Amino acid sequence: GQKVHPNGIRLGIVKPWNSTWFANTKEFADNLDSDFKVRQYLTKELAKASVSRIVIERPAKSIRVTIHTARPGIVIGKKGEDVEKLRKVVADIAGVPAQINIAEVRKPELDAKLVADSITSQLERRVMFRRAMKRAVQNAMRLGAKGIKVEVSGRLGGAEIARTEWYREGRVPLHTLRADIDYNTSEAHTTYGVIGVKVWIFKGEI
Amino acid sequence: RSLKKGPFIDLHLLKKVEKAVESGDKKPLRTWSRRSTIFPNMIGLTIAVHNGRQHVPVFVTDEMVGHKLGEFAPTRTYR
Amino acid sequence: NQYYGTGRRKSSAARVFIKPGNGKIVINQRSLEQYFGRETARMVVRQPLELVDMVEKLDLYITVKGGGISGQAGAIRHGITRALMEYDESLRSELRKAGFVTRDARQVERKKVGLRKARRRPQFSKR
Amino acid sequence: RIRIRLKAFDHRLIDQATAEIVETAKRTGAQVRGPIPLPTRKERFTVLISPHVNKDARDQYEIRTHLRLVDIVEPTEKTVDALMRLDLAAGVDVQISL
Amino acid sequence: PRRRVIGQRKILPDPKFGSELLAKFVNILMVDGKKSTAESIVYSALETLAQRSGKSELEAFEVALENVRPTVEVKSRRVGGSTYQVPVEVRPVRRNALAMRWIVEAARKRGDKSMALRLANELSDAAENKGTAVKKREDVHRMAEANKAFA
Amino acid sequence: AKQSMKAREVKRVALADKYFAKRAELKAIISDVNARWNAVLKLQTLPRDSSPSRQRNRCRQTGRPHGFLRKFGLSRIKVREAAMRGEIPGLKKASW
Amino acid sequence: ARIAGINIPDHKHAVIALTSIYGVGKTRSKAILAAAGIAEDVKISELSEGQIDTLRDEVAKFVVEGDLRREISMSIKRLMDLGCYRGLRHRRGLPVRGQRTKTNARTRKGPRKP
RNA sequence: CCGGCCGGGAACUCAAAGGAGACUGCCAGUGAUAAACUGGAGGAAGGUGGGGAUGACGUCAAGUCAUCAUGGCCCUUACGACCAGGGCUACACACGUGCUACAAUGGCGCAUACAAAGAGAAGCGACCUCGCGAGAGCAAGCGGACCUCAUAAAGUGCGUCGUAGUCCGGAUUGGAGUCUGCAACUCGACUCCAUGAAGUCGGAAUCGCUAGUAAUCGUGGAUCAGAAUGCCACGGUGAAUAC
Repeated sequence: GQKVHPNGIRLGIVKPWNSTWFANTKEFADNLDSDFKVRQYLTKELAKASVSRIVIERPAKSIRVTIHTARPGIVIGKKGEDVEKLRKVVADIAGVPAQINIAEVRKPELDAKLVADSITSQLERRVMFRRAMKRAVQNAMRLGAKGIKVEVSGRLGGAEIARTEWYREGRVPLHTLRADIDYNTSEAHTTYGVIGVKVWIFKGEI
Repeated sequence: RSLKKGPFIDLHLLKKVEKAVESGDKKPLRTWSRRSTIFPNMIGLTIAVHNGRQHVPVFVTDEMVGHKLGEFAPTRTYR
Repeated sequence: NQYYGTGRRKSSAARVFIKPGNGKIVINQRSLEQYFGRETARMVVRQPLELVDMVEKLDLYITVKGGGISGQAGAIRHGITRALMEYDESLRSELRKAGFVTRDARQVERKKVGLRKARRRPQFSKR
Repeated sequence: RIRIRLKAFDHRLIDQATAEIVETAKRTGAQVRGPIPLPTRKERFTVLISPHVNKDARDQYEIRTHLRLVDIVEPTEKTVDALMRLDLAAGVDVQISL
Repeated sequence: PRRRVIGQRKILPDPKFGSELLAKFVNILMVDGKKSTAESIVYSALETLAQRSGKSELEAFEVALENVRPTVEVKSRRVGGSTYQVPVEVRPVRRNALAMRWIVEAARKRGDKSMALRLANELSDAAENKGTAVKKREDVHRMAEANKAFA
Repeated sequence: AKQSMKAREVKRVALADKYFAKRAELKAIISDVNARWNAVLKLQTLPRDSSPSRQRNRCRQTGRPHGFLRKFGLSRIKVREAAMRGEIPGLKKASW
Repeated sequence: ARIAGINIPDHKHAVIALTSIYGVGKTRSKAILAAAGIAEDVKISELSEGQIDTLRDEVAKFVVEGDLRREISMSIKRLMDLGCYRGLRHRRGLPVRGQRTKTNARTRKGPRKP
């Protein structure tokens, strides 16, 4: 087990943080756990909506949750009853007056959360993994994407030993720190157990 | 040792000792409370102290008084 | 008039002020033999002033803080050689040649994880 | 007189915010000292990186809290009216204590 | 030393006599990074050495150290599958480095009161070359003299 | 880590701020150089889990007792996971 | 020089030759020489006889040699006759004050047997 | 009021943001006129300047089902749950990693100088009074370049000790206590008085370190009500040697 998380080593360099509140030591743990609850809830209740990121920020006793998603229409719905329902329950969880926004992730096959969730969904619909991976690399390289690597792992095809079998195309410069590597990871709970899907997407060199 | 202010006994052991000296030393006492400093009124009673599995009887002599109960009930059996 | 040098050495900082005058040295409102001149190597604050001599040449009011004994002393040496812009860049030929204008940038190396100190690895048993 | 002390985790974000509060204040009122920087607090955390034994593998982390101090001198009513409700900062803690 | 040929770092000379030779002698004597203590011992011991021998300071030191410098020393080879102790000519910096190491080590061996007396008596015993460091030099020279047959 | 233990932890906190910080008053004020009676040393028949020295500070997410970090409120494992994803603000790798 | 018993110390500073008395260390010795009005660094040679029995008169006010040895012995016997933890522990010859006997109980337990 | 103490000054240290800087860039020589190497100047730094982060494809069916998640199996009036007491601290032994030592380059007493990095509200807790001391009482200031922790210690200058198991060493043990905590018996930490082992430089063997390094000296922090000789950091002094 030996590679650094390629989001974490780029946190001040190119990648931003998904939480951008300041807090002293008295409320740092409380704000942090409140963020675990709103991302847990808001991740479970938008499983069909293809959600990429949820960014929390707290401007002066009020949360401001931004849902980067690929299907904004299914998040908002017929006149946005679903949004006001979500800020009602996020205001229930965080205990502050909640705002909520939706940022449309166009080009959803270049986002690693959406790619890993895609391949994970296909693996738990019992399709063969080489199609899922290989289709994901092809259609991601089709639109921009100066590199992509996907990597499934663990008891693939229902075996009794676990393999990995990664694929990559293009250039994925993972030790370069100015590389805009969009990396994310999902787990596929199949009837044989968990299958881990990692995906790195190299977008640009700065 | 401990404690500039008061010694320690449990209140249930206080009441069992008061009733034990009032109505005479009749029976050994089930005490789990090893936390408890022997008082001078406890002299002559047979207080069985719990050693993890067994209540072992402790007959209180006059020089037990500056001590906890559990000193007279060893917990580990080494041979 | 009044001639300055910054002069630092392993967590020290020696402000060195020079006026022309006698051969006295005033360090933190204290003489040289009383600041650290009861201790090891007070010669090194006097080394820049033996390249051309200080006999009765210039009074220097110096003010050092941070560091230890030797750290403060090396800081004053570098401070005086930075403060010998009193005379022009003449001195800084020969003063370069003694190795005095070099900021000695040796600092204490950090302690690293799994090592007791900066490089002393903890001893390893049988094989 | 009126010290506004700003704290944030991102130095670009805090010097943007304090540049805005400086030009706001000395644009409306008068006599702003300047964004004095006041040492960064580096809090370091050294966690074990493995879910079991393996002490020697550790990961070191830090949170850098940046301060800035402004210290607005003139107590104009215009600068305290115009100074309130105008921050547009998200990760800044301000202290506007007199 | 596998690849890297090296330079060497320049030591500051002695603050009383300007002698880098004697500065390396107070570094050989120093223990636990305590240099002040070691230079106090060297100034006391060589001061009583200059008072006893009546010569001067560092020429009494230079004579007492001139009697303990090795000429040639043995050295292992392991070339032909055998252990040879070949004699080899000592470099001058190594020569007086070994001189000082033997003086200091033999002075730590002695049984007098203070370190300045142990080392003042060891340098005085090396001035008429009868001490312990001269027995170390004669021992080295018996090893390189017995095994002269390898050059 | 064993649901029971997390429930046990919530019991100890709830008793801790019911009784004590209100009757821990006793141990701060009456056990003192004032008179004495043995009484308030015996008025520690409070339910023993009102004592705040019986909270463990478990991880907020997994209830792990060891490796806790009071700043984040999490064990070292969830601190690293969340730190790398980017949910802990300001926190990044350190090197000096 | 025969103070507090058969103890005869001499040719040594008075703060330190008094430490030969079983039951006075450095503190109690500073207390004896301060209470008897004696300088701390005089020897017993170069010290008068009236001065010596002022030291006898001062050392008599603390429990020393015989009374202290039988007081200590009495304390240990009380513990071993109680049969408390400190007495069973004191009786078997194992460390009393809650120390480690898995290894490194070796003053109390003596040099290792097989 | 001799203290940056005040008015004041923004030079300087410094603080933190933004830039410049080091690239074989220049020179000489050697080299396929190539890569480059060796040496020189300038420069704070010279050749990946120092240190860190960064750990390729894979190996060990290496470690973790006890952080978590999880397939299957299994218990489901019990292998689940609540409680008190105990244990994880046991001790003929053996091994690992450390600390303190065996001393005079030192021990002790008196005076006196020079740090860096940190932490702090159910917290850090001055001053002053009491206690030999650990501490106690009243209690300012500080959510903190402002206050507190907090005196750096080795160093230096005097005096003493004088090669003794000693004024070394502090284990062990008795007594008396302080604090935290419902509660120090099993089973804390610290203090005071007394005790004063083993140990005089370590067999075979073995380990770390190439320069602010090893060695040695202190300080801080996390966990934590209280409990470090460990861990993670910080600075002080500061080597030897590399054919």
